[PDB]
Amino acid sequence: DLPIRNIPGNYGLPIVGPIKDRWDYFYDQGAEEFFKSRIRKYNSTVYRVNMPPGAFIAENPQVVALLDGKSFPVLFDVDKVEKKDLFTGTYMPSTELTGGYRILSYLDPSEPKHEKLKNLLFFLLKSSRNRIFPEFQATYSELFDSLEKELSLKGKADFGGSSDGTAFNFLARAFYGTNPADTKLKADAPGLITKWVLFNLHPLLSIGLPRVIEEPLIHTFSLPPALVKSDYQRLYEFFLESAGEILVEADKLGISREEATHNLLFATCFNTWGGMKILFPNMVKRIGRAGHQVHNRLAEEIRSVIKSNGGELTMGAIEKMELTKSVVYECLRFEPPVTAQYGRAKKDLVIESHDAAFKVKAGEMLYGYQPLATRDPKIFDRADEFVPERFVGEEGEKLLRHVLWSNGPETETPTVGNKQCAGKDFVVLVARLFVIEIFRRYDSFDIEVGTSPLGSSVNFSSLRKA
Ligand code: HEM
Ligand SMILES: CC/C=C\C[C@H](O)/C=C/C=C\CCCCCCCC(=O)O
Ligand SMILES: CCCCCCCC
Repeated sequence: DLPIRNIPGNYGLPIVGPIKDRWDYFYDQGAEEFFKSRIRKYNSTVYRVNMPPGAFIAENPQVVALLDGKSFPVLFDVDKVEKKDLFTGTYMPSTELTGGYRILSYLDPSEPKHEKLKNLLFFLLKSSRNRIFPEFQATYSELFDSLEKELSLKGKADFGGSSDGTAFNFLARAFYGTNPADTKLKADAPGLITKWVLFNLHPLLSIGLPRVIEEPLIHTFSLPPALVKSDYQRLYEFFLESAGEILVEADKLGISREEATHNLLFATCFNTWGGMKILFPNMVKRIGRAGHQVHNRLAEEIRSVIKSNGGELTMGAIEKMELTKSVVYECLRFEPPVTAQYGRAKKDLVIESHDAAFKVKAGEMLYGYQPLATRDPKIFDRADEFVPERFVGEEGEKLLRHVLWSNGPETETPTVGNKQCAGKDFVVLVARLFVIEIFRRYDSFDIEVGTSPLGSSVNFSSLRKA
């Protein structure tokens, strides 16, 4: 059996310990090296560390970090960890940002509204099923048209600053049968959502500014919710007016129209659009780096399969696209779009890692940095390599139990009883549709890459048409 080890690490002095750790995290090391350097110092993938934001935003920055794929899954076990008000970590954004409600993402499964609200989203997703393919194909076709246009003008085409509009338009049309162009939102939604998301997440992000500016401006106190209330109201009225069919189901589930609307707004703008804002540019980055031979192989598979399917893209056709499925899973393994999962121990726990076990007391905040679980070399071979074909075949597919992007194993299903992403199957579907739309159109592409507060900044520098 595993030896019991004392959890190494410490929190430094009051005030200055957490500040120095925050500087390492944001500025002097960056998140990955912040965690890896301490794995090396402590010779442990489980240790005590301060997490941002601390300061006057979070009451208590002290966590136990789980940084391997054996210990990490404790964070999924709702009998071991409480998942209340910790969606964003050791602080929670003001409910003033969300209509006065504690939104689904912050609710522990022990709360009755968790079941009701998650069921509402499951319905939203199921009811959209026959709109997803045609609306994705129409909206993303327009995006690539615009990218070709921009490339012809500038010699490069900024992906993110067009793809954010495309994502919102797609979601509005697929979920609500509503084109934002036909509404008072016009083309404003991305800007509105970006500002509102910033008011929620600024304690966790760097914008690029020098630390002397950023630290007092976004890392010490919460930005005032009052400043984004009118923008939020524009979004709220769009959802109230557009989500009629879904609101009928909300009524049947016993959810108030107001609560349902705030939750639909959040699920659409924050969970879905925000998650896509991170995922899609990251996918372009990793697939771009994979090189033209991989591009050509994806193009060959995708086009051949669609031809075999009489030109009709369907769920069943996608199941034949083995390399495509595997590439999407590898993007999610290599670069989890959301790196930070938290859980508060409900009771005393014994947490097993690879070489030792650790005891934590009820009330301790557990934290996992997902990339270190999903690139754990004791679980995955070639762990730090992007391997397009990793999940192809019976043996490859077994490894999906260790892909954790959704806050649970990829082999598991989100339920009203767990805190796994309500949109798990939707995300994997639209990520596949994204790769499919790229390679039905292009043989290969080249990219330029930069940093972004969320995800990656990506430009196309070449789009080689079929
Ligand atoms: C690429 C896009 C997405 C990404 C990267 C993503 C990622 C995640 C992650 C990591 C969590 C766990 C949060 C935690 O730490 O507790 C989560 C939860 C959640 N996500 Fe997703 N998500 C995406 C899309 C969606 C979609 C399409 C929906 C629509 C239903 C959705 C709804 C939710 C909800 C409601 C939760 C909380 C679940 C609960 O309370 O049981 N997300 N998501
Ligand atoms: C813009 C919101 C990003 C994703 C939405 C998704 O449904 C899950 C969110 C999960 C937790 C909320 C905090 C997101 C921080 C994302 C950037 C920092 C990190 O990757 O840890
Ligand atoms: C980076 C913080 C800026 C806050 C924006 C306020 C807009 C009125």
